[PDB]
Amino acid sequence: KGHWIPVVAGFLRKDGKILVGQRPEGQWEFPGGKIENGETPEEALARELNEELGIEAEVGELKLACTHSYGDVGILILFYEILYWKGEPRAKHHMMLEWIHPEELKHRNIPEANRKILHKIYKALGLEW
Amino acid sequence: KGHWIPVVAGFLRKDGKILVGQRPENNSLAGQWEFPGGKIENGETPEEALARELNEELGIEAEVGELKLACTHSYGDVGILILFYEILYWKGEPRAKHHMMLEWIHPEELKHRNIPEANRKILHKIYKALGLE
Ligand SMILES: [Cl-]
Ligand SMILES: [Ho]
Ligand SMILES: [Ho]
Repeated sequence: KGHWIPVVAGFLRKDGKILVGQRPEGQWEFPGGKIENGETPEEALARELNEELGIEAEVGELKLACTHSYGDVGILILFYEILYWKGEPRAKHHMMLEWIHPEELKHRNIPEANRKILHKIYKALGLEW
Repeated sequence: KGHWIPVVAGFLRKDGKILVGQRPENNSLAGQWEFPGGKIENGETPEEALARELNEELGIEAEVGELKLACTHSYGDVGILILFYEILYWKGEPRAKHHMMLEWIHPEELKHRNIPEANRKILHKIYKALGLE
């Protein structure tokens, strides 16, 4: 077997908080989405943040990559830091957007793929857990 | 959409130089120089894939350090996603188990080497991740 879906996700950081979106009916995920053939990962992410949030984001440092399996398919998530953007994030894809202290992730319903690597996420934000 | 193939590659350094390997004689990229690494297998993390690949290609036991860069290649309807990791620490000295030949080069000389067409197009990003230019 050998099937894979590459995904980009943004860590939008502001005032010590991180932006998280509630999946449509709800788990809380980092905004972003799938990489389309022909796009760089940074292009994909700028596009998805524009599509989901309506912002024009500067894609910053590549922080982390993780793999997870959904049985028949492999998922590869690339996590990029976003420190600068134009526009305000609006919930045009998610039922709810929320700024949270990274600490809250420990007690929010996030995808099990994100929960299993939460230690890596905090390290990737330069935080201790 | 098409299909995606995730790939890992490692930056190993020697007194400023960087390790490249020349693809073997009946290879799809026979004669061309690349960073060591290979495909991620199902179930494994990119770091697990890279440590395995480095042992199988170089005969070394390496620790996988910081993720430095991710790049995409398109070959028609197939996409390649390459993750480049810094490799600071390993046991042993790389030997040509897979490649025709190994060489430690000055990273700035990468552009003058016979490198894969796809690798050339991402060279500016590789320089930036290596701390050059
Ligand atoms: Cl997510
Ligand atoms: Ho999207
Ligand atoms: Ho390999």
